[PDB]
Amino acid sequence: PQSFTSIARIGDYILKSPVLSKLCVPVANQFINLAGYKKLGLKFDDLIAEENPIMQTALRRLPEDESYARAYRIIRAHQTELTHHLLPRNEWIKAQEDVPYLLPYILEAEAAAKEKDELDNIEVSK
Amino acid sequence: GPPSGKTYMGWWGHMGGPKQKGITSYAVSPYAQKPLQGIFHNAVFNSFRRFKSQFLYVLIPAGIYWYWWKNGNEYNEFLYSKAGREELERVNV
Amino acid sequence: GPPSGKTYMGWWGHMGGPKQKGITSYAVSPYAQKPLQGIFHNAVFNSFRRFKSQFLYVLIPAGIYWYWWKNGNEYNEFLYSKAGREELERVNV
Amino acid sequence: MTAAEHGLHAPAYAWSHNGPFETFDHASIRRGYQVYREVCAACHSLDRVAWRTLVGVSHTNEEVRNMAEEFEYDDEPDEQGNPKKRPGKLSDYIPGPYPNEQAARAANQGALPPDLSLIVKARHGGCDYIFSLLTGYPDEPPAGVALPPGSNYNPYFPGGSIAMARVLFDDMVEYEDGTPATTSQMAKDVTTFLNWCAEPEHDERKRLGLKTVIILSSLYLLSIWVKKFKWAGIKTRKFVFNPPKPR
Amino acid sequence: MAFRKSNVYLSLVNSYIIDSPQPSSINYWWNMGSLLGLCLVIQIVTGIFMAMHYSSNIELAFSSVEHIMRDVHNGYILRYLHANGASFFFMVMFMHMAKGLYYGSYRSPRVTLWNVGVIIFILTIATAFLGYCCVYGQMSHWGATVITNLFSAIPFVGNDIVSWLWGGFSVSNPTIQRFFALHYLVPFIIAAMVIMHLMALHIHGSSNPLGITGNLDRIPMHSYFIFKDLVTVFLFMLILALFVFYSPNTLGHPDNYIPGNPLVTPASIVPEWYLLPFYAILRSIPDKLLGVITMFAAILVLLVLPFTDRSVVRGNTFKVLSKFFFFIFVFNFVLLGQIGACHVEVPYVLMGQIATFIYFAYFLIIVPVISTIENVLFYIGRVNK
Amino acid sequence: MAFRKSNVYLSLVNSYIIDSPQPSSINYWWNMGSLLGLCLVIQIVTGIFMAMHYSSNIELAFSSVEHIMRDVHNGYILRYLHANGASFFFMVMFMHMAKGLYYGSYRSPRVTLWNVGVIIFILTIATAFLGYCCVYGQMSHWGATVITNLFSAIPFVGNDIVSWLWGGFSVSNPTIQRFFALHYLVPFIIAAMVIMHLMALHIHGSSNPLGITGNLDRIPMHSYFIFKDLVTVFLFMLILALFVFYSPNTLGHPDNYIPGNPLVTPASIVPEWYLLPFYAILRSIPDKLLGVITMFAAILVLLVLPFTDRSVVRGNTFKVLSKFFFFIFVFNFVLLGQIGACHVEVPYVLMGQIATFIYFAYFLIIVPVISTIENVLFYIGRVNK
Amino acid sequence: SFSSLYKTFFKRNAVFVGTIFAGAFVFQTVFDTAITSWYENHNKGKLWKDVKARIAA
Ligand code: HEC
Ligand code: HEM
Ligand code: HEM
Ligand code: HEM
Ligand code: HEM
Repeated sequence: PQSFTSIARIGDYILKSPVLSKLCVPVANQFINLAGYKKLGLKFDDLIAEENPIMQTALRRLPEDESYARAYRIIRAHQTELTHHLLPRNEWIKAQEDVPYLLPYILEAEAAAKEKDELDNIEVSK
Repeated sequence: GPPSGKTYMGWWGHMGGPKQKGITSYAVSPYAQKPLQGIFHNAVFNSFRRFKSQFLYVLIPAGIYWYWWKNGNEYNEFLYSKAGREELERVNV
Repeated sequence: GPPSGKTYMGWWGHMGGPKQKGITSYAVSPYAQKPLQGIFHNAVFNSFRRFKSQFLYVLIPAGIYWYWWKNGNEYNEFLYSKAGREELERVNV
Repeated sequence: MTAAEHGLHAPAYAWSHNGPFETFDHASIRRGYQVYREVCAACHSLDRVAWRTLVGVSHTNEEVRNMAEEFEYDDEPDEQGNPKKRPGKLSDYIPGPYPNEQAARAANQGALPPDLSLIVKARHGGCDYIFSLLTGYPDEPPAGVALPPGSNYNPYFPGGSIAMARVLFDDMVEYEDGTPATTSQMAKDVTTFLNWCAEPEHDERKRLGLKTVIILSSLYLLSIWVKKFKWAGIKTRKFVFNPPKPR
Repeated sequence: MAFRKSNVYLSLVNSYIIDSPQPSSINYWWNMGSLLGLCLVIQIVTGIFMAMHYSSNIELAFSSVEHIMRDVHNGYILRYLHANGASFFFMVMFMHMAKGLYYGSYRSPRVTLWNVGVIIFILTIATAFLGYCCVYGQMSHWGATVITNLFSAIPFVGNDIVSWLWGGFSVSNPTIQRFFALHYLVPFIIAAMVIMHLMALHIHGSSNPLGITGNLDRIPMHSYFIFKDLVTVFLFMLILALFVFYSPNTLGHPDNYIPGNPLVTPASIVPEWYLLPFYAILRSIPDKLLGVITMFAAILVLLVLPFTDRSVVRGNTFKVLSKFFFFIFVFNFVLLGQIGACHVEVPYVLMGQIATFIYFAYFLIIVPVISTIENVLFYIGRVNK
Repeated sequence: MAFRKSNVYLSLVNSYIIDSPQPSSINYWWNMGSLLGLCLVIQIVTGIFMAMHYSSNIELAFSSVEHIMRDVHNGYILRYLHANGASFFFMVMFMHMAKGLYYGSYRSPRVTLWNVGVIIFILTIATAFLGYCCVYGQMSHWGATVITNLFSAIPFVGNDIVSWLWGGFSVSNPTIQRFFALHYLVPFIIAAMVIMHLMALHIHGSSNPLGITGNLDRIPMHSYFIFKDLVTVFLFMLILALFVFYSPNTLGHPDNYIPGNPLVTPASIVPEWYLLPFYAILRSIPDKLLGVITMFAAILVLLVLPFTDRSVVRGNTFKVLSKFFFFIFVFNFVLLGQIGACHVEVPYVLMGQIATFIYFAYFLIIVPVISTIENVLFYIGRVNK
Repeated sequence: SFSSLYKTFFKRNAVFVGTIFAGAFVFQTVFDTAITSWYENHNKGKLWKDVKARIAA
C-alpha cells in the first residue's frame, strides 16, 4: 500500500544525509540480517507482494534472465520452507548479491501511474 | 458460462505465474523412499534451530505481560489484605 | 478455474445455436407503444380460440372421472341406507 | 475482594476417584446415602435423583424398593376425583423434606437449603469444598468476627457466615458394615455420595475416555506416518537451474 | 474429461477439495480452517441430537439439560461435546484469525475474504452467547441480563430495543424461547457465510508463509493436504476427547449448575471464557453507551486492517518489529481475557484500560508506523548511496 | 467489465437472476418455480417467528399453538400464514411437477434436474408431515401413530425402527420433541437442495413449451421475467391472503382443534390433503409391507419417467393422445385424493385400487406405448411411400 | 512370501476393504473386552460387584 516513490524519497533523504546514514544504515543491515530472507535463497525484490497492477507491470517489463532467476529463487524458497530447513550457508544470498533489480521498473511504472492520475484530475487554468 | 474478473490464480495449465525455463524438478517415488527418515535428527537439532531463531519474539512479550499480571495480582492481594487497608481506602477514594 | 462438460447452452455470444443469416428483427420502444392494446379483442376472441382448441383434452377426462366419482358416491349412499342393506351385507360378506 | 469474602480455598485431598483410571468407591456411596438419609435429608432435597439410578451403584433392587415404598407420592385421582396417595416405585424421584421454598425458609431461619443434586459440580472446589465445608466448623469464630444471630462460622463458605449449623458429630450414624463413623469419615462418605449424584456417568465416562484416547492416539500416530509417506515424494524434491540461453 | 470434472456437483467438490491448487509451502496453521469446518459439523450434529430432547421453557430449560445429562443414552457425550466443542471452536477460530493477522491474509486481494471472516466471527460470538443462555443456569440468566441490559444505553430507543429483545420486562420464558429459536437458526446462516468464505477464498487461492506468489510451485489438495489436514483433525479429536471425557467441566464456569434464579446475584457475573476479552473491553470504558460502542468497535476494528498495513511485503515472516508487536498483541489479548475474568478492583481497572488501549493502538497506530519503518529500513539496508 | 459480473457473489446473482437467458416463449407455467421459492421463504420466516413462541412438550404443544393464536400479537396471522402457505406450497409444487410431466422437462439433459426435484418432493412431504404432527391435535397424534406404525411391517427390524422413531412405546413427548427438532432442521436441507436444483437448472437452461431448441431466441431474465414473475407473485399473495384472512380453516381438518388424546380414536384418521393421494395408494394394497412399499414407489416412480418416455419430440404440446392421457393422469390424481379422504367402504376400495393401478400404468405402460404410437403416426403422416 | 501376501490381501481393493471391516469387527469386540477387563481389574474393591460380595459375606 505504501508507494515505492515514498520509500525511495525517505530512503534517499536518509542515505544522502551524513548523520542519518551513519546512524540508521547499520540498524537496517542488522534488521535485514535478522529478517533472514537471504537464508532461503531470496532477494528482497522477490518478497514484494506482486498482486497489484504496478507490480504486475514491473514483472511484465522485467527482462527474461532476471525473470527466470527470480522464478527459480521463489520455487527454491518454497521447497526449502516446505522441508522446514534453511539453505546451506554456501547457497545463501550474499549481501553484494541482494541488489534491487525490480526497483527501477517499479518506480518507472509508479511514475507512469501517478502521471496518469494527475492528468485524469487536471484543472485547466481558465 | 459468464466470465469472472481478473484473478491472480488460474488452474492447472494456466496458473498465472511467469514463464519458466531451466528449472528442473527431481522427485523419487515414496514407495522407494524412507518415510520417518531423519525424524530423530530433526527432532533434536532442527527443532532447536527453529526454537533458537524464533523464541525471543515469543518470550519477551509473554514475560512482559506475565510480569505485569503477576505484579498487578500481588498488588491487589496486598490491597485487600489487612496490612494495606489504608492504601486501599486511599486509592479507592 | 476448471472447465465443465459439454452443455447445450452457452452465454451471451456463444449460445451454441445454428449460424443465423437473413433473419432480420424489428422492435419498437415500449415507451412509444400502447400497452394493453387489443386486450378486449383477445379477451373475448383469442381466449375463445384457445378454449375451443384445448377443452376436449381437459374436459373429457374431467367428465369421465367426475361421473365415476358421482356414481360411486351414489352407490355408497345407496349401500349405507335402509333400502340396500341386503346388498350391503352381500357385497361386504 | 478480601480473603474472608472469597472464602478459604479448600485443599486437595486424595480422593478415591481423582485420577484418569479411577472409579467411585461404591461402598462409600452406600455409606454416604446412609448419612444422607439419616442426617442431610432433614433439610436438604434430592429432586434430580431417581430411585432406580441407585440400583447397581449402592443398593440392590429389592433394597431400593423398600425405601421407595417407605416414601409416599401423589397418585392419579380415584373414580370420585378425590386426591390419592401411593407408595412409591423405582421410577419415582427422591423426595425433599419441604413441600415448598417458603416452608424451607420457615424452617431454616430464612435461609433456603439448596438442592444437593448438583452441588459438587455447582461449587468451585467440588468434593474438596464440600468436605472442607462440612468438617471445617471451628468451635469458636476468630476474635473480631461480628456474627449475626443464627449464623455459624465456616471459613470455607464465601463470607464466613453460613446458616447451616454443624451437623456432623462423632458416631451419630451407626454404619451398616461397621465402619467407624467419625465426623471426617461421614464427610468423606457424603461427599462421595454427592459427587455420584452430580456425575452418575463418572465410571462409564472414564471407561469410554480410555477407549477413545487409545484409539485416537493410535490414529494420530498412524495419520502422521501416512502423511509423511504421501508427502515424501514432494518433501524430497530437488530443483536445479541451468540458466537458459539468451534469444 | 473425468466424471469428477464434467458432473455438476462433483465439479464443485473437485475444484474445492480434490483438484484445488494449494501452495506447496503452507504449514499446519492452514489446517485451522478445515478444523473450523469440522468443529461446525460437530456442533450442528450434536446440537440437533440434543434439541431432540431439550425443552426451552423457563421452567424446563435447566431440568431438560439435566435430563440430557442423566436420562439420554450417551447424552453427557453430546452435552460435553457441544460445550467443549464450542470452546474448541473459539480456540481454533482465534488461531485462524491470528494466522490471518500474522501472515497478512487480509491484504489487497483477500480483503473481501477477511470481511466475510469477520462476519462469521460476529455470528459465532452471537451463537455462542445464545446457546450459553439456552442452558438457563445462574451464569446464563445474569449474562443475558447484563448483555441485553447493555442495549438500554442507546438514547432514543434503548428501552424499546431491550423490551423487544427480552420479550417482556426481564430475562424470562419469552427471552429463553427466542434464544433457543435463534440459537437453532443462526448456525445455518454461519454455514451459508462459510460457503461465501470459501467462494472468496477460491477466486484467489491461499497465501503461503512467505507472502511471495504461490503461482509457481503448486500441489493438488487431494492426497497431500487431505492427509495433512487429517493429521490435525485426529489431533483435534484427541485433545477434544481428553477435554470431553477426563476433564469435562474445566472450561465451563461452575455456577451454571445452579438453577436460574432472578432474585439471587452470584457475585461474579462472568461470560464464557472466549467472550472475556470483549467483556473487558466493555468494562474498561466507564460508560454504558461508549462501552458497547467500544466492544462492537473492538470486533469491527479488524476491517481497518487492510488499509492501515502500510507494508509493501506480505506477512511478518521476514519482519522483526512486526513479529514482536504481533506477539505483544497476542499476549495483550490473553491479558485482556484474564482481566475480564476478574473483579472490578483497583489495579485491574487501569490494567484493563491500558490493555484496551493497546488492543486498539495495534490496528491504528502500531501497524502503520512499524510497517512504514520496515519499508524504509528494507530500502536503505540494500540501497547503496 | 461490470461490477455485477466481476464480483464474487454478484456474478452468481447476475448469472442466476439478472442475465440468466431464458427462452422468449415460456409461459406463466414457468412462474411456479419462483413461486415455490416464495412459498419456502414464507414458510421459513413464519416458522421461525412461531418457533420463538412454540413449546414442543406433549403437555404444551397444543397449548402453545393456542398461545400463538391468542396471546401473540398477530400470531394468528403467522399461524394461518404457515398452515395455508404449506397448502399453497404443495399446490404450486403439484403444478411445477405437472408442468414438468407435461412439457417433457425430465428428458435427456435435465435428468439430474428431475431427480433433484424428486428428492425435494420427498423432503417437503416429510417436512409437512412432521410439522403437522407438531401441532399435536387429534389428527396429528393419530396420523403420527398410523404413519409411524407403518414401519412395523418390515419383518427384520420393524419393531426396532418403530421404537427408535417413537422414542418410546407410543407417540409421546420424545416423539413430538423429535419431530420439532426435525421440522426445524429439514427445511434447511430443502434450501440446500433448492440450490442444487438451481445448479442442475443452470447448466442447461430452461425448457420452452414448444419442446424445440431455445438457443436461438433468448431474453435476459431481469426486466422481463422479473416482472412476469411479479405478476404471479402478487396473484399468489392475493389468493393466499384470501385463504388466510377470510377462510383460514377451510384447508384444515376440524379435528385438529381437539387436544391430542391417545385413548380416543377420532373415527376417521386422515392426514393433510396434499398427502391424501399417497394415503390412498397406501390403503389400496391389503398388506402393511407392500402398502408402504407401494407408497414409496408412488413417490419414486417419477424416476422411471425419463427412460419410459419413448418419444422423439419433447413435451405433449403437439401430441394428441399424450395430452388426453396426461389429463387422465391429473384427474386420476384428484380422484385418488378424494378416495383417500373417504372411509374404507365398498365402492371406494375398488375405486382406489383401480385408480392406483391407473397411476402406476401411466408411467410404466401408457407412456411408452402412446409415445411409440405417436412416433409411428408422426412418421407416416408425412412420409409418402 | 511377500509376493503372496500382497497378491492375496492388497491387490484387490474389495478384499482389502473387506479385511479392513473384518478386522474392525474383531478389533471392536476384543479391544472393548480388554479395556473393560483392565478397568474393572484396576478398580478392584471399588465396584458394585465387590461391594455386593462384601454385603453377601
Ligand atoms: C438442617 C436445618 C440442615 C441439615 C441437617 C443440613 N443442612 Fe446443609 N444447609 C442448611 C441451610 C439452612 C443452608 C444454607 C446456608 C446459607 O446459604 O447460609 C445449608 C447449606 C448447604 C450447602 C451450601 C454451601 C454453600 O452454599 O456454599 C451444602 C453443600 C450443604 N448444606 C450440605 C449438607 C450436607 C452434605 C448435609 C448432611 C450430610 C447437610 N447439609 C445437612 C441446613 C441443613
Ligand atoms: C455454531 C455452532 C454452535 C455453537 C458455537 C454453539 C454453542 C453453544 C454453547 C456454548 C452452548 C452452551 C453449552 C453449555 O454450556 O451447556 C450451546 C448449547 C446448546 N446448543 Fe448450541 N451451538 C452451536 C450449534 C447448535 C445448533 C445448530 C443447535 C440446534 C440444533 C444447538 C443446540 C444447542 C442446545 C439445545 C443447547 C442447550 C444446552 C445444552 O444441552 O448444551 N447448538 N450451544
Ligand atoms: C466458521 C468459521 C470459519 C471457517 C469454516 C473458515 C474456513 C476457512 C477455510 C477452510 C479456509 C482455507 C484453509 C485456510 O487457509 O486455513 C479459510 C481461509 C481463511 N479464512 Fe477462514 N474460516 C472461518 C472463520 C474465519 C475467520 C473468523 C476469519 C478471520 C476474520 C477468517 C479468515 C480467513 C482467511 C484470511 C483465510 C485465508 C488464509 C490464507 O489462506 O491465506 N476465517 N477459512
Ligand atoms: C419446508 C417448509 C415448511 C413446511 C412445508 C411446513 C409445514 C408445516 C405444517 C403443515 C404445519 C402445520 C400447520 C398447522 O396445521 O397448524 C407446520 C407447523 C409448524 N411449523 Fe412448519 N413448515 C415449514 C417450515 C418451517 C420451519 C423452517 C419452521 C421452524 C423454524 C417451522 C415451524 C413450525 C412450527 C413451530 C409449527 C407448529 C404449529 C404452528 O404454529 O403452526 N416450519 N409446518
Ligand atoms: C422447493 C421446491 C422447488 C423449487 C424452489 C424449485 C425451483 C425451480 C425453479 C426456480 C425452476 C426454474 C423455473 C421453472 O422452470 O419453472 C425450476 C425448474 C424445474 N424444476 Fe423445480 N423447484 C422445486 C421443486 C421441484 C420439484 C418437486 C420438481 C419435480 C420433480 C422440480 C422439477 C423441476 C424441473 C423439471 C424444472 C425444469 C423445468 C423446465 O425448465 O422446463 N422442481 N425449479
